[PDB]
Amino acid sequence: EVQLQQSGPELKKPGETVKISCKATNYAFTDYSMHWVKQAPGGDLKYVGWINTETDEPTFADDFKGRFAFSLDTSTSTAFLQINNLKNEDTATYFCVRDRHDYGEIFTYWGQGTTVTVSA
Amino acid sequence: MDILMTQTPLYLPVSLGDQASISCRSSQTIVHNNGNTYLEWYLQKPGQSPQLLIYKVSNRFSGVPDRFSGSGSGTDFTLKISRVEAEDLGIYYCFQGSHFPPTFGGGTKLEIA
Ligand SMILES: [Cl-]
Repeated sequence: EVQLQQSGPELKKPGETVKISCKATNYAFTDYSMHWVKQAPGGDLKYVGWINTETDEPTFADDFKGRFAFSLDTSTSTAFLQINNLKNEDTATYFCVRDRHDYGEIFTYWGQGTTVTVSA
Repeated sequence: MDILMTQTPLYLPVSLGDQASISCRSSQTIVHNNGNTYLEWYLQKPGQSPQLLIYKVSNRFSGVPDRFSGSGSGTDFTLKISRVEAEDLGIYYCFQGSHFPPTFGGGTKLEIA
């Protein structure tokens, strides 16, 4: 019974920073990479990237390297996604996801998602 | 965002008991260097996060009803639902994890009406 619990929704002003957490339970945090997906209004899903939980090294997909940053707290089995200099384009629901055999080939377990809304 | 995954149709208004079919076309072939085709279908029910239904093109995931089946060639894959039930409402997405970066289709909305 793998469980990925994310932090609550965030209502942020442009230019501010937001840090989303994803608490993993019932499996060794450092045995699987943590992936992050961005679900934009409308439902489109875009892969953000992944963090190697054993080495704490991040890998990002198309342009995400800019203002997004992955981090970990292995002692608390928690992964974090931080977005700096928030822009309107960041408005979306972000998901942390774990794969089947740590090959990033099959996304099996998903957190409930964290909606980030950038206002005026 | 490189391999484009296009789904057809974008909106699937249906009625209970009826069959349902969702097409997904990739802009390139999606066979992993290891010979496997990591084409999965996900269903995101209202108020829930996406959940895996089919992996490796046609393998049903645990607990997935037999009403769900998948097929597909090189750049064209299909998800079929023999009989649509109320619990099938939601958005369906195809996904390829064969080539980096993994990509998702834009989503097909299955609505009963
Ligand atoms: Cl995997």
